[PDB]
Parts: sequence; structure tokens; C-alpha cells
Amino acid sequence: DSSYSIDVSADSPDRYLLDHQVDGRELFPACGCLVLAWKTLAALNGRDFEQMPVRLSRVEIHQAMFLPKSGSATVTVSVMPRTGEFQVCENENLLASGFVTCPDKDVLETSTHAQTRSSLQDRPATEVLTRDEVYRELILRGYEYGPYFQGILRASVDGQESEITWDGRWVSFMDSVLQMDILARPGDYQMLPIKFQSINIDPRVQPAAPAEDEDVVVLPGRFDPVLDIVSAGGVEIRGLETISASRRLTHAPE
Amino acid sequence: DSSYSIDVSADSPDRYLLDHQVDGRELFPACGCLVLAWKTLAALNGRDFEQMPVRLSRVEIHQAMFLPKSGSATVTVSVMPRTGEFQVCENE
Amino acid sequence: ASSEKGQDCELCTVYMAGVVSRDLALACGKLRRDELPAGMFCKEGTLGIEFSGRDTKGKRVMGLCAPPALASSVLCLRSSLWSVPQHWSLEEAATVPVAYSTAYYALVIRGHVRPGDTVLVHAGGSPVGQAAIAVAQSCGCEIFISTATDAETSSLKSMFPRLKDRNFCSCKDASFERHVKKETSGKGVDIILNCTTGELLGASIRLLASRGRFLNLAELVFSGSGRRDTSFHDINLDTLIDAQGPEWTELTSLVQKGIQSGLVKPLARTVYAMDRLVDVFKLLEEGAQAGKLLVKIREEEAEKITLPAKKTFEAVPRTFFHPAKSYVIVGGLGGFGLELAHWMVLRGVRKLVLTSRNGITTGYQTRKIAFLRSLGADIVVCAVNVTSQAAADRLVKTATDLGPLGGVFNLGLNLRDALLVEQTAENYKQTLEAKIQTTSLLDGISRSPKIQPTLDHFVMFSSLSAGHGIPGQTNYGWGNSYMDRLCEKRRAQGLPGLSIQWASIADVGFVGTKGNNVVIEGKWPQRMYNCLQVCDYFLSQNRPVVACHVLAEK
Amino acid sequence: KDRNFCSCKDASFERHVKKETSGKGVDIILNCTTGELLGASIRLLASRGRFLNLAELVFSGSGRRDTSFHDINLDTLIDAQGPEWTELTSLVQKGIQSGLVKPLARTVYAMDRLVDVFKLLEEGAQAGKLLVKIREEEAEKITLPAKKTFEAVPR
Repeated sequence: DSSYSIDVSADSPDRYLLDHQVDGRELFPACGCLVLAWKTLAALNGRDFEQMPVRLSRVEIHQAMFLPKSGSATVTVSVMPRTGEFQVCENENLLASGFVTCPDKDVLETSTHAQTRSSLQDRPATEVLTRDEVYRELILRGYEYGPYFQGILRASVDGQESEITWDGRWVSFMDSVLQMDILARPGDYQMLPIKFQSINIDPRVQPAAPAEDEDVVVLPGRFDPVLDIVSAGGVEIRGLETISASRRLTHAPE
Repeated sequence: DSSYSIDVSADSPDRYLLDHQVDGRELFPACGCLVLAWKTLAALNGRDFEQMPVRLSRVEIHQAMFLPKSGSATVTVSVMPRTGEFQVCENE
Repeated sequence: ASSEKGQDCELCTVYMAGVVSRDLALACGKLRRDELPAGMFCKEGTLGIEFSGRDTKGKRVMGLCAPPALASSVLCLRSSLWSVPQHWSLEEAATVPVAYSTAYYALVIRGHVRPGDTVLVHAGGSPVGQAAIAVAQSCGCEIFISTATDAETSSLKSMFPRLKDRNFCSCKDASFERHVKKETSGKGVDIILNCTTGELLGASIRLLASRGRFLNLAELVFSGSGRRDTSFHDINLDTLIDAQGPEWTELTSLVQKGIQSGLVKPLARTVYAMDRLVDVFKLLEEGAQAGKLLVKIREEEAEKITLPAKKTFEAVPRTFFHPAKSYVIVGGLGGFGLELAHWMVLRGVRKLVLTSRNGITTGYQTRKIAFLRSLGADIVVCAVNVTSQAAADRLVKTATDLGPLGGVFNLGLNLRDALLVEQTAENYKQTLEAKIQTTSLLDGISRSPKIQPTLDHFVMFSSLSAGHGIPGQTNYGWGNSYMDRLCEKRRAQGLPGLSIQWASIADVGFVGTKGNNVVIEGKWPQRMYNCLQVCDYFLSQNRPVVACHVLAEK
Repeated sequence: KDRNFCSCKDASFERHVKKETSGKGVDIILNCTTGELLGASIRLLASRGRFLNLAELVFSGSGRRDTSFHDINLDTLIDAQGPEWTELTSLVQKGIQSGLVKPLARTVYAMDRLVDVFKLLEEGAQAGKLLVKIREEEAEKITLPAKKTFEAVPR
């Protein structure tokens, strides 16, 4: 029960977590639960969560915690020794489950991590979406991200080739990748992730966090539709079975 | 990880556990693991293991620990809060 | 729009529309639309499959069909139609489908029940239970029923003579396991037409015998089986209905052949009046359902073959577009225009002309065009700045080459905001040529004899700046006022006419890029989907000029 | 053709099958692998697809709606010779009458080579089928099987 006490006050580091809004509600991103399970496994094995490759499988998302506007929240993590069956829950309602482990070199399977050249520039503007439009689509669906989670700099019309801005926080990067995945499946219904199949994170191959003056790092990312696998930098998300939701009008009745 | 340290010395209460022999080997009975999981759930819920009705389901037995002729052994128990998925294991 | 490109379809006038547990599962929200097979998600509704009524020329037919069956008319595929025999009033023919369809599809097509073997039918009270009983007894096997109450046991015993008193159990509690294991000598049944879930599902799985087929009508526990050679069959009739392969034709043949014999016969029915949908669905939820449940759309008539006469039904008007027509979205390539076009294509539009100034400029427009064309629609993007007769003539020529013209949704705008004290003639001309010249030309060209009888959706998007005013934006105001007055004149003179005054659309517009919270005159920037729903209501209501605004927390 | 082949050793057949079949997935998966390969194979099954498992836990959590999982254990059928066994006998005989069925690659092993035969079968380098030659065939196509004595530990 390696309890984690997140805080969302003004001066706390996790203020950025309030940027992950879904229809006018500050939902705690599933990427947050994944990172928390990652840290729990790292701690339980006497490792640091910045140099431990990890693989989360059979992951399923049950509920979405509503982050307080200002205050602190508590979320517990309970992993088993052998099977690594984690259980990220808060209070009395379970948030996410699945298995978490630490494999060897055989962790990433996409090869986009090795790639370092972008090549997305010098493409006609008619064939590249900027950040503004890429996130206009998602806000149209219903996900209204703040500046800290707007971690996509450019995308292709095919929605396959894209550029991510790595700036230290892991949750922002993972939600950027998941945003790529959501963008891969067009529509008009507020898609909600429920079940994953494999999320492999390899921090070693990932570029180091920028310093304060080194601005950001531009990381290439690709979405392979054959297996439906989204890989950017050092992460690799796969599966992403989803359900629909009935939206929630943010304003007063028209 | 509510570790239980069983002892099988002469004066210890658990000497009787050496009576459960299967072909000349003092195997730790599966009933022992069941009772240990029972006690672990009772403790985790602030109850006594003599007044708490319990139900163990989908139970599967993997290995059989060989009790020392004289000494002590360690067996850990790891149950989950919600699903109650226990895991009685020793060493590795 | 009754013509379907795929296969040949027949439009049947429903008389008695059945209701199944699937319809409740969909209406309640347990089963999401997207979970339905491709081909039923794009459909109009999603409720009701069985139906029975007169086909074209009147010959009484019955059968399953696409989802929009619980309706006053259904476009069946001509392959899912059985002729109603004599001595079978339509009140009874509505019970054979789904019930006997699933019975046969489970026991015969997949179960492959043979003379012998033991069939455990859960919930023998429900219509599927009775159909499975009839089929199983036809094959001659021993049937272990699991009725819930005691009245069901008596009713079934009185409906089937050969059934003994040892072939019944209690489904409510986990007692059927003991009875089945005791009466069958511990071997276990072979074909378990299960319909329960939870612990009862585990108990049912623990009865299956070697080479046993578990036909799950509603699996995790089953995988950990210890009977070696077995089989688990998930039976979802929706998928079969959607994908009418050879198996569907074989099933149709089986049910028809059974009907020719005395095997199949109508079950207990509970006719419910038309305006009782809420009560019908609530009762279906309760579990006290009396056998089958139907809805009486129309009373049957004496003659066994006749035209279905005429009748009018009360219903909230929706907005749908003719797939064989063509609609022009002038300035539809902007922010609003693209989303309006996507909504249109969802509602049935297949031929579009997205007109713009310069054509495709950014990548978002290209992505939207690709997506819309992926939905199966014809989008002929132009770049014709409508300012003279020739330009509008070319636009209409493109539209006609696509197909007959039906609607014109003018969405163009020009924002030369400036106070009247410092307003230039060039700004006024540039702003009015986007609304006034284009609107006048489109009106003049759409009321010509060749297009008037085919046009029904002349629409002009305006803004509240003509109703509530905006500081220093008089060009927008004059344009919007002219458009509203033109639409009022149109409605007074006949023909369609409409002018929707918006307050502020969020997301797509520049306000959305800067942030969809900025307040203007206290009008919060309205969402999109809510804007689309308001547009959906507005398109199908007889009022010339309307408005819609969202107020901001003061 | 050359497009109808993959690599079973690694989890590459999934990509090839999903790419060549346009993502619909195959229908009848006569699977014989286990472990992660079994999960990959299950994730290829299409709607109304029948997974014939010759050797299931992952399958139960399927998302293809109408499907079917068939555990195929020929031992049970051999033991319980119901009508299905007679139908199968008829099918194989009818096929034999045609040119459909035909002998496969065979590797005859002498009698006193049981340990080596079983070890090779364990290795995985098995050359097609494996047989044991109890007695040499004789010229006449119908005759008495003569006499022969075998060394065996007496029970």
C-alpha cells in the first residue's frame, strides 16, 4: 500500500495536472495511474522510476477520479510480489488494474525510439496539421487540454507521423501519445479508454529531460494502424479499447 | 506482506505440524496455507481469526513446503484490498 | 430514401412490432451503440428486430431485419421475410421470429443437436426457452428445463405433454445444479443453452459433459474447464443479422421448413398499445414479463391480402437529407462549415459542394475532406467566389453534375470590424459581397423553375450582431439583417427559408483557438455539438428567422 | 502463393495476417501454439470465427462478439465412438477414394530406437511424420502375417 498523496495547490509541482480537462471536469488522467504503478514497482524493487524499463499489460481503467480545484488527494497502490498484479485505487473505488513488470532489452518493439530525424518539416502546409488544429479536433470531440498537456507540435494528415514536445513530466508525454491514438480514430463521440493491451516504457532510450534554458526536445512519433500501436520517444502504447460517453454541456442551457 | 514465522521446535506449539507426513516427508499441509490466509484477512480487517466467517474460492495449490525437522520457517501472505486475491508464498 | 444500393430491399408496413431483451439493453444504456456490428451503427435507430405485416402488394410476411424495426415501416432485405400461413393472425406471427430463429440457430446450426444427448434450457419461461424446447423435442432429446417460479412449471407442463415431472428445476437459486447432476447420473448435460450470468453461470458451466457445447446466449470461468473436449459458442443474433452469409439463408430455410410442419407455433403474447413504450420497457426490465411482448402499430384487417391503407403517427420531427440529392455549403470550408458538413454527411448527405475563396489551404481542411470521403460521400470542393451570374451558374452546374440540387447553406463571412466614425467603403463592400451578393445570386438562381421543385433546404447562417448588436461591427449587422429579411420574404412567398442567428461558436472559431471562455456581451462561447443539436431542431421547423445564444455566468 | 506464408517462431505472423487480410481477420484459426503466441493468434479471429485449439484463458476476454472456441482432443472422440466417430470414418474413407488425402513425409525408425525417436520428437527437429517399423512388409498384398518373436520384459 505505497500511498501517494498528490497535491494540486498553486506552488505544488502537480498544478499542471489540472490541465487535463474532459468536458469541464479536471479528471485525473489514466497516464497518471500508469506512472504511479511504475513508481510503485520501482520503489518496491529498490530502483528509481527514471531508469527502470517497465511494461504494463492487461491494463483496464475502471473509474476516473475528479481532481480537486485546490487541495490534495490520496491514491494507494497495491502490487503483488510475483505476478505484479497492481491495483491503483483511491478511497473505496478502484481506479485501474492490470499487471506491471520490468522486462529486459525486449521492451520496445516499434523502432521509432531509435529514429531521431523528424522530416515532418518541409512538407506543404496543406499536408501538415499544426498544434492549433491538432488540438482543435480533440477539443471538438470534448477533451479540452491546458497548455501543459498540449504535448503535440505537429502531425501529418494521415495522423501517423507526428512530433511531441518532451519537457520533463512523464504524464504529459504519455497523455500526448494517447492523444495521438485518439486522433487516429476519427468520429464525433467522446471516446473513453477502458482497456489497454500493452504499455511499454523504456526511459533509458528516451532523450534526457531539457534543462530550464534548453527549451523542449522534439521527439518523433508514429502510429502503426496494422497493430494499432502508438510509439513516441521511449513509450509504446497498444490496444486502447474504448467506449462512448454522453458528453456534458459545460454551460447553461442554450 | 503479513509475514508469519512458524516454528517446529520441541516446546513450540506447532510441533504437531510435523505429524502431516506424506511418504516420509514433513510437508506443510495446504490447510495450513488456508488458515494463514484466513488469519491475514482477519488481521487486515481488525478481526480475530476465531470469530470471522470466511470463504476461500478459486484456491489453487502450487507447491508443498518441506517443514524442517527442527527450526523455523517464514511464509508471507499478500492479499489485495478489494478483490481479496491472496498469495501465500515462501522465499521465492 | 427507401432505395438501398446493396442487394434488393422491400419496404414493409409493420403491423405488430415485437420487443426483445436486446432492445431494453440498448435503450437502458447497458449496451453502447458502437458495440453493435458495423452496418447497424450507421443506421437510423437501433431498437427492435422482429416484425410482421403486409409486404408490397399486401402479402402478409414476417421476420427479422435491420435495427429500425420497431417502427411503422421497415426496409427489409427481402431475404429476411417469411410468408405468414393461414390460420395465423398477425398478432401471432410476431412471436415466431427471434424466438424460433435463435432456437434453431443455437440448437441446429451451431449446437448440431442429434437424436439423443441432453439439453439444459435455462429460463424455460422466456420465449427463447419455449422455442428451444420445441426444437429439442423435435430432435427427440431429453430436455432439462429451469423455470424460475412455479406458475411457469405448470404452464409449460400444460403446453408440452411429454415433459415429465423429473425434468424441471429452480433457476432462481443454485439448486438446478444438484437436480441435474443427480438425475443425469453425474455425466452432465451436453447442450447447455445457458442464459444466466454470475455465480449461476459458474454452476451451469460445471454441468457440461465431455464433447459438450455451451451455447451462451448472453465465458471467463469456462476457459478453466476440466472436461477436455468441449465447445463454447457465443450466440449473438445481431452479428448474423448484419452479415447475411450462407448461414442466414440456411437459417431462413430451417425456420420456413419448420413452419410448414406443426413444430413451430406462436407463444404467449401480451399486446401493448402504441403509446405505451415506457411502460413496456419498464415491464421488460422488471422480469415479470408475460411471455412475449409486442406493440400494436395497426389493427389487422379482414382481407388476407390487401393494401395497408393510410395512417398518420405522432412523432417529434427529425432532420434527414435525401441521399440522391446535392447540397451546396457556400463558404463551407471554414471552421463552422466543415463541422456542419460532417453532421450533414452523418444525417445522409452523400453529395456536397464545399465552396471557398482560395480552396484548400491548411491541413485540417484536407483531413476533414479525407474523413468525409471515407464516410462514403461525394465532396467536390470548389473555389468560386460567387460575385456574378457566371460564377453562380458554374456552381449550380457543378451541383447538378453531382445530382439534383436540394439545399444551399450559406456560411461565408467577412469581419472588417471598425467603428462607423472611421469606416471605409472598401470594408463595407468586402463584407457585403460575402453575404449580400452571394445570397442574392443564390436566391435568384434557386427559385428558377428547374430547381425550385427540388430545393428544400435554403439556409443562411447569420449572427446575433443583427439582433443584439456588437460595438463597431456594422457590416456584419447589415449583412445579417438583409439575410433575415430575405428569408422572411421567402417563407411568406413559399419555398423554404431560414436564418439562424448565432451568438458565438466555440472550438472551431478563432475564439476557440484563443480559448473558448472569452465572453462577448455576456454570451459564453457555445459548444459545437449543442450548436449542432439546435441546428437539427431549427432545420425542421417552420419559422423564417431564429436565434440561439448561451448566457454567461454574471 | 508467396503472400500466404509467415513466421511462427516470432510474433510476426500477426502483422502479416492483419496486413494481408485488410484487418478483418481470419475465420478458422487451426491454432497449435501456446503462451504469448496464443494471445496473438486469438487477436486475429474475425466475427463468427472458430478457434480450433488443438493443444483458451485469453480467448474468454474476446471483443469480436459472435465467435466460437473449440477444444479439439482426439483422444476423447476415440474413446467415445458416437455417431460423430462413424461420420469421421466415412469422411476420411471418402477422401481416400479421391486424390485429396495422400501420405506425408515419413521417417522410418528401427524397432529398438524408442528413446531416440522420443528424444527427437521432443527436440522439435522432427522430419514430418515419425514411424516405427515393427515388421517388414511382404510382397503379396493379402497374406498371413507369418510369425515373429519380440524381446520384452515379462509382465
